[PDB]
Amino acid sequence: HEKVTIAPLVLLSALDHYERTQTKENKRCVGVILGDANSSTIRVTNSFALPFEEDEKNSDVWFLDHNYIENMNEMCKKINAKEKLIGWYHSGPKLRASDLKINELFKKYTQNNPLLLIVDVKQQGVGLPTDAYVAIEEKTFLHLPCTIEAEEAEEIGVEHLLRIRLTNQLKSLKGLQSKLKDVVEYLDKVIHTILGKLQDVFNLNNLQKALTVKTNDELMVIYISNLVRSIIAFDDLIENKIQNKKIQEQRVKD
Amino acid sequence: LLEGKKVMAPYLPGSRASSRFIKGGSLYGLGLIYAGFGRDTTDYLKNIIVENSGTSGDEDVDVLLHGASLGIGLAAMGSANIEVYEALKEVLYNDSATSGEAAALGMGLCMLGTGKPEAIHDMFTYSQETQHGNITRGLAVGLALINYGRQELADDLITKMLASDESLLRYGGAFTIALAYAGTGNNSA
Amino acid sequence: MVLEATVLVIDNSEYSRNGDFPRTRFEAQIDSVEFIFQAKRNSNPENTVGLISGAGANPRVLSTFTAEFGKILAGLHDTQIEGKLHMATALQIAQLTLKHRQNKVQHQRIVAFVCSPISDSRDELIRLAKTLKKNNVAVDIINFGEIEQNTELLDEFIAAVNNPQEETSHLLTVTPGPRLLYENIASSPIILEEGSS
Amino acid sequence: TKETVYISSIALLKMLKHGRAGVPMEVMGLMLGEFVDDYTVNVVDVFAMPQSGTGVSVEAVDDVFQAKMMDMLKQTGRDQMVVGWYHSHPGFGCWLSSVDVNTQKSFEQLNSRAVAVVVDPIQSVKGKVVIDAFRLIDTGALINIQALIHGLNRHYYSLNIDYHKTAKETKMLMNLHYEEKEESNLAATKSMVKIAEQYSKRIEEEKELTEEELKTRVGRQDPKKHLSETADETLENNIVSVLTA
Repeated sequence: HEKVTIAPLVLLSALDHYERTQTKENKRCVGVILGDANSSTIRVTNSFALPFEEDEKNSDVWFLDHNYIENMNEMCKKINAKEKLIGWYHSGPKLRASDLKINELFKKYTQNNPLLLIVDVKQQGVGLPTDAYVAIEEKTFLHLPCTIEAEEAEEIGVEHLLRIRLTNQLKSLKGLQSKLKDVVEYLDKVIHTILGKLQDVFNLNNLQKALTVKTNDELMVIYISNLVRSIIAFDDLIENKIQNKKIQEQRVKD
Repeated sequence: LLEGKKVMAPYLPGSRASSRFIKGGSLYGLGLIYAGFGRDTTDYLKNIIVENSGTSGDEDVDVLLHGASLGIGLAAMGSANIEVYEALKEVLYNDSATSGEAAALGMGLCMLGTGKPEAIHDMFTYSQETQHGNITRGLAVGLALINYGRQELADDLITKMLASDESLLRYGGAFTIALAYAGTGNNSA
Repeated sequence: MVLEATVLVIDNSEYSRNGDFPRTRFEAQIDSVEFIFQAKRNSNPENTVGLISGAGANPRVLSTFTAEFGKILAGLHDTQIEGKLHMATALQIAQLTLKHRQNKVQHQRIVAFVCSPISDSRDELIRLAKTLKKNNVAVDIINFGEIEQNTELLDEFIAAVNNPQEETSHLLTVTPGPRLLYENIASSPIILEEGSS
Repeated sequence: TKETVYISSIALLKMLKHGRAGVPMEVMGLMLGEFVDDYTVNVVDVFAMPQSGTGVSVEAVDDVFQAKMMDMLKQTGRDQMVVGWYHSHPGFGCWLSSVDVNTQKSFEQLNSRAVAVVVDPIQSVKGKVVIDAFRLIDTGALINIQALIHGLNRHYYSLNIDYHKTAKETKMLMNLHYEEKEESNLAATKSMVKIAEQYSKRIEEEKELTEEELKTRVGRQDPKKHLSETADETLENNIVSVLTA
């Protein structure tokens, strides 16, 4: 569907919000997110703290004002027209039924169904400390995957930060970790049919056929250059370097 | 070891000065001769420090504090005087980038030695705690100081300083590692 | 007079759905509000009020903190008319509301229509009343109930909130007949008289 | 004289992201931070003046908007000192404007001191950052001293930049690049489809080389160059093609 761009600026700021707000896990610092949502890839330009109150002692009890967004967008629009409201964020890390109320408030203010944003203010788990949800509805809400863009100007300052293969595997466990547990969770949580829906694609393995072995067929030619890869290495430098040395070492006139 | 005080006398505090920093200048300037021998005047000036320690945020004073906060540990260096540490520790904590800096030195100078890990904690705390470039900076130097020949000892704070996000701790870490391992090469170091 | 923040609690509910005097209760609520709020902003300019939904199956703010018409603006649109008590929650929201009340030295105030049969528990009710008095909220209530809503929480509550009256709570329980709310409460120290504490 | 400017890169990127579109005009607006003793210039935040169709101008600064935000920001808990000026000066090592100075200058009145932060949104793009801060006048100096008391101070006069963030965002920032498992091996298992081309690629890699090698017998299409380069890329994918099984 509309799965979205992610703005580090947002992400950072939202955490400084979290920081600034002195928010603890008792709370989730919330606020507007900005972008333009029309495309099958929504973009997140920006995002804004909505000064807020959250109480899960009584869930539906919590406080927020729109008049921010009122005053906000005006300036924001005046700042940039592309800022048009795409949705909103919060801290998280995880959902609370208070959300849905919060959710639909923005539906007043959004073109499409507005966007939740989970953050992990502790940035703990994985790729993203983040989720973004959109109500669907029997309610639905849903996370489409998202990611960062360039934002190179960001990436440039980002370049001032940091400083091939393996990781690709490294999630090998993750879902599989919780997964069977997740079963045994629900298994011994209730001790749904979706799970059985998950099931049949398990057989989708031990599948391997001679069809497999055709791999090496391919893998054969794959290796042809392995010499040639280094054959030119196998050729040039120290030939010439010796020459160059023979030049240089014989240079040595006076 | 006599004249220098009288040398500083016209520029000593109470002899006034044209500049309070000129006036502050003698303070540090004094111990230059008297290092280790000026403790009295030092502590005396430290009294003037202690006098203005818990107060007197005049830059002019802060210099008069700092320049004194300078020369204090200067003569107090290697001599363990908690007051030197302490009196500075306020002047330190008084958070004058002017003044509090010298504290981050003299306190190191006082306990220069194996010192005490508490000041280290303090310093290292004040490091992460206190918000300043310099005031935060000179701490590790003081940390570098009172970790002296301790070698294996400071490795924690070293490691801590090493593990620091901030240059400053890493920075002084080497100096710490130095005063620990200076002279004899510790290869690993 | 008043420098304090207020909240308007509207139930649009089994009573508000149903005209208690023209044109509906829920409508009778309306201009009484502005009437009130006028005198509220006449109490002082900067006197702020909230507006929430105690109505329907969803509690929520309708008009947030402000100080002029933007409420009268906000209140302009409807509600669930037959809706049901969020009061406790709504109040507990109205409390948290006032916890964010703008440019404090504004004391906390709340004004509450009762358009609902009023289902809640006394302790919770008084925990509110406590929490209010704790938070130090001014609490005055608009109630015309069946019978009325009274000999009940609402009666304990205004008491239970209240060590000092208008620093905590005053009550009026709205009567039937050609009783114009704004005309009625013109009497009660929900408005006028002494206005804040 | 040697002075310390500090940014939360948020405010940086905010400027940037705002300055990145800023062209033609400089992006303008508040800068949020403080002064810790001397030397210490922090920026926690910053934000746009809403565009001035007249362009960057001292009039264009609106203190309502700030108040608006700063309120909502104070509402956010967001609060700082307005620490100076920041703008986007495309293609400009330059200097900003005597105006821009006068802009800051009439403004830095509002402070003990302020900044006018140059950004070349153009040449910031290098992957390094182009950026600067003027504030042209001194006490004496780090204490420069003469040109003020002797009057007529007109110069570039930068301040000295820095900034600080955290390892916190840093990790999350390094988190840029369900996810990878969905995203990698296994999403790019897409490899065997084109083996015929993966041959043919390699098969075309072939011819290019004797040709290239031939020249071994300056100016170029070098006999030795592409040869390796040509194939070598394939290898990694050519390699990993296996892995998923």
